[PDB]
Amino acid sequence: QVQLVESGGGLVQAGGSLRLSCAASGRLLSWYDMAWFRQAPGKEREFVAAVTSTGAGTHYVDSVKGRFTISRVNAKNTMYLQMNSLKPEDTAVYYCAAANTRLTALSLRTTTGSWAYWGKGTPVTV
Amino acid sequence: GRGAAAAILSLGNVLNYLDRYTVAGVLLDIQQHFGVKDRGAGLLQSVFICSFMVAAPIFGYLGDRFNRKVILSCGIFFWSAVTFSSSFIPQQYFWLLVLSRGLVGIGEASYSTIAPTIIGDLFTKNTRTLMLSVFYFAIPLGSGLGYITGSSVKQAAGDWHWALRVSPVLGMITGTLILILVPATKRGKARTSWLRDMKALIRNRSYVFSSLATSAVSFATGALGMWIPLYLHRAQVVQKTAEGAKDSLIFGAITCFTGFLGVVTGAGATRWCRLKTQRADPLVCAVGMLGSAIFICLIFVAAKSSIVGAYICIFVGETLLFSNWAITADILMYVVIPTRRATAVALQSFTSHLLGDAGSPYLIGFISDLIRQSTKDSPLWEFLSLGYALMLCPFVVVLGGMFFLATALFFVSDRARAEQQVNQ
Repeated sequence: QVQLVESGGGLVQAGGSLRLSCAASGRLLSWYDMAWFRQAPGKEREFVAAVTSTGAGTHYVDSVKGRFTISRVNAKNTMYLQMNSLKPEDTAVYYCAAANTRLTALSLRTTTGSWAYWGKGTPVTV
Repeated sequence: GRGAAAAILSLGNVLNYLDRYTVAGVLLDIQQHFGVKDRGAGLLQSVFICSFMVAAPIFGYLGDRFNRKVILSCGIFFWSAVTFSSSFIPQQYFWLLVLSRGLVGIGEASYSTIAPTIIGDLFTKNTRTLMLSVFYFAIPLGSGLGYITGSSVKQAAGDWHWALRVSPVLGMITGTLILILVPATKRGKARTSWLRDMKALIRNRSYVFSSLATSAVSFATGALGMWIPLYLHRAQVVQKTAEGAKDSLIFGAITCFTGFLGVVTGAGATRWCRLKTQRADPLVCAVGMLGSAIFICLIFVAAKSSIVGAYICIFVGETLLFSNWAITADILMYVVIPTRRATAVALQSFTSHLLGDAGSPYLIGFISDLIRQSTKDSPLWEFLSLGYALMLCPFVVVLGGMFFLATALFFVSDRARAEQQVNQ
């Protein structure tokens, strides 16, 4: 019974700084590993970043390292993702996803099938 | 084709836990038959548990080398035969009964460390979880049936020996089934790995406190389940009303019903408390510990008044104490990474048996003897001494509660450490 709300998405200047926020209100967020996916118009859902329950384990994509920083505040049940130096390929529809916490290698669970919870998804244009 | 095997294994586990506690329900008679002090009564259970914990890792390793069905069938027959032979020991020879209890412990350890692997191999789904729940729900039912069988057989045959005869025969009818209807499932450096796992788990904080808490729980459960029927019989003796098979019958029925109710209530409380904080699993357990303690001491103040008040306290304390069984496994699996989970489970079981159930009955008997030797000999003094000795149980319960509280304090930090190590 967890529902995710995305915010902070929209048309931005090329190479500008942006922040994306995912809010969970249905149940306590300290029990879920979260992630962000991007659906491209000409492609399918693609993995972007993921964070575990506490926030001590984060996983990215090799093409996004050093540019995006993902964090979370479990007190307010809000996950944030700061994106800087936006490349034109970053234009896509971002979906926040949550899954029940599991002690598995976060680098291994990028299959868009493990995440049983999804959000509306906001579009971002570079 | 596999459900029959699961049913037979569940019945075998029922028989296992019925035979394990059959001694307790007739323990008083044994102490009367051999004419020994309470130290020997404690020694029976202590030696049983010590042999169990010594033999458990060996059988756990051995179950991956040869045919599991063969080992299981051999162990069931071995322990059944040992129990049947012990049922004819002469009165003068007491230590032979203790040796038989040790052999029974080895045999039961084989079954307990083998059967769950077979059940896990048979099914791979939520049906596997359902089968495991059915198998592990046989523990309180088996203990209650063991108490009831011992008491009723002593009542009906007028001799305690027949109790030690009832369980093995069924095991024979069980054993053949294991060799016949149980299918053979073809499913599937160590020292250094174990040493590294132990070195890593020592540095872990919440795991150690959880192990101490479950050791305290095992201590309380073993001591109480061993000495409560004898204490109630002594109280009835000192009571003005003159009487104790019915006492053991009531205790066994309450044990089974409270085990079921407590497991269900603990699971439900964990489910309902997970929605408020992430530290729900330890804290709830801590509450249960406190919930037991305030009630356990209650019986030691209410035993001299009436039996009904004692049984009410037994019911409530059993429920609140048994509430922790389901939650302890989740507490363990939440912190330790899957690479070291098997070693963590083995070491936690070893430590819980060692620091807990291994010495609890013998320690209680030793305390009772020390208190009794310095005081006048009388049945009232026997009952009071046993009560004062069992008074050490709620103290350990409260210590375990504090350990659970510490586990709750370090829960999030250890979870973060575990996730960081997994992702590193």
